[PDB]
Amino acid sequence: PNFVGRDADGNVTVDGRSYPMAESVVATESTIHRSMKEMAQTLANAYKTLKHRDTHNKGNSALAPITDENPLIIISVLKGSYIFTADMVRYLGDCGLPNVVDFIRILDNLRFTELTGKHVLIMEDIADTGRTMKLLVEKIRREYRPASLKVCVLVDKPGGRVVDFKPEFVCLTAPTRYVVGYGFEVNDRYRNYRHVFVLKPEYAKRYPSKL
Amino acid sequence: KPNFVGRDADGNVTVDGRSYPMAESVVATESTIHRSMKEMAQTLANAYKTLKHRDTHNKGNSALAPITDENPLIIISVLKGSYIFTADMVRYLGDCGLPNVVDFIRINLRFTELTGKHVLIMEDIADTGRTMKLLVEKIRREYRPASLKVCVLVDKPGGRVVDFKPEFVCLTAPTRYVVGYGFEVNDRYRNYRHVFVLKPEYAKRYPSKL
Ligand SMILES: Nc1nc2c(ncn2C[C@@H](COCCP(=O)(O)O)OCCP(=O)(O)O)c(=O)[nH]1
Ligand SMILES: Nc1nc2c(ncn2C[C@@H](COCCP(=O)(O)O)OCCP(=O)(O)O)c(=O)[nH]1
Ligand SMILES: [Mg+2]
Repeated sequence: PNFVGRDADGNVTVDGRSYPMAESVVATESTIHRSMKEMAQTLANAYKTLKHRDTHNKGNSALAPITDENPLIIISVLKGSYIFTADMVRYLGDCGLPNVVDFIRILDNLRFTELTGKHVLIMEDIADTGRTMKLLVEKIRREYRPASLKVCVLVDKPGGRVVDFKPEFVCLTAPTRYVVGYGFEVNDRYRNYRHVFVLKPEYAKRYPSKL
Repeated sequence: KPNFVGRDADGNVTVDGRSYPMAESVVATESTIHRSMKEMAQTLANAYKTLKHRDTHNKGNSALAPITDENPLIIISVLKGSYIFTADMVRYLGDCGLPNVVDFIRINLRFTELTGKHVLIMEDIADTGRTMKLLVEKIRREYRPASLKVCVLVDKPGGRVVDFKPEFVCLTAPTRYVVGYGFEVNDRYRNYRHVFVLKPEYAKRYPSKL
């Protein structure tokens, strides 16, 4: 239960802390985690009874269920999705969905090599124009041809989509503005904030120097 | 708040009613781990609050600059196991008001302006110490930072056979193989909210390749 207000200077405050960069709040921490917990229940319901090719015992030719021996493959997209993935896989643990996480950069390579015929779920933190995920779903499809490939996003910005891509799973929806907080950044700043805000346009270019 | 630890009808470890058949014992529950990290967030905040390092945000200011949103503390997390530890930790550092940024290394960085900066490595385990001794020596050589300290989630000082000691330690464990909360056996059990001693029978349970 977070309390959103304004300080004496007119800056947005969440639970008494001032966020001078924020214009408004998109979702407080309680809203974000309430969404991810229901999302984990949704994913678990969508994947628990499924079957895919057994990479555990290479000698078995029948298709195996999703267990700790043949878990769900989760591809987290660096950089901003690591906080989202961290909370998410623990929620999937609560719903008892066995899973494994490998990371990719948008480019640093995957290290998993047994994706063919496997159920695969990519976890990105935002879809805006839809380009980044359209290229990623096409690349993974042709390099590995999994059994299923689906996208779960923390934040969908539908109003700014240019290509035609939809995430199968969406935690939050956001307005067509630049957001920061909880993985979203401005030159890596505000990534560790526990809520998602709309950034003041005056702050969009405040840290131009390269890290 | 505190997690309840017991045993089920078959002697398996239970935490809050959920059974963990691969576990031998519980090193630390989620609440113990989070109380520790929250106290480390205070400790790190007191250590870096008043420091100063090179001003890269305004390269025309030859004077040193405090740790701000313009020149934050550089934090290097190592992948993969330490990403969950890092995710919780940076948020705790947010509550303690310590401005920081995180880039990841695996054993490739993308940050390059580390010289004259305060840098802190986030790792989940220090046992023999070889992996961390190699990293600090290589970063001091290729970056010449102002300071370079190490914060680890679990320290196993009975296992060290090489000269290295982390300046910041959340938990101290015996010389045993742990799984849970970042720690794994062939990428399993990473997402469990607690840290368990692994049964030696489960050590070679998933030999196949991912
Ligand atoms: N911080 C922030 N970044 C945004 C946003 N929208 C797009 N981006 C850029 C981008 C966010 O990823 C860059 C941040 P990174 O994870 O640290 O590399 O989203 C891709 C949009 P696409 O699906 O049209 O390809 C936003 O609202 N806030
Ligand atoms: N799961 C698990 N792995 C352990 C453990 N100890 C060392 N390792 C291996 C290792 C960490 O494993 C790396 C695997 P990743 O983090 O998933 O990429 O730690 C080396 C410590 P040292 O070089 O200072 O001696 C342990 O207790 N549990
Ligand atoms: Mg490790």
